[PDB]
Amino acid sequence: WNRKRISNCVADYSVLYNSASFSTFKCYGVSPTKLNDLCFTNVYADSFV
Amino acid sequence: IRGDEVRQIAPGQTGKIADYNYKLPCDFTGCVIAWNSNNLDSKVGGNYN
Ligand SMILES: CCCCC/C=C\C/C=C/CCCCCCCC(=O)O
Repeated sequence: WNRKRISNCVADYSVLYNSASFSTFKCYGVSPTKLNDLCFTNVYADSFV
Repeated sequence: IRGDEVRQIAPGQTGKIADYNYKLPCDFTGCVIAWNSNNLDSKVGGNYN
């Protein structure tokens, strides 16, 4: 699985509404409604199939 | 809605449907029913209603 550091961002994620539709989106430790009201420190993306 | 967004019909969710179209309150008493309707609400060429 591929790990990718993420830094110096602004987590808009409204751009994802336009095209991509996600079957599952589960967040642990954070309620998803608050994801706009926060700043994230050590962000890694672990990608695979 | 589409199938992938049925998860968004729930308290405390976010996404297209849960922010721009239909929002449920946190202190929600009641319940949600959803069923696939491909043989009714989808036609060849695609319903755009
Ligand atoms: C560059 C990758 C992301 C870096 C930021 C990481 C985490 C914070 C942003 C979190 C939101 C993840 C996308 C959720 C999209 C809405 C899904 C939906 O409601 O249908």
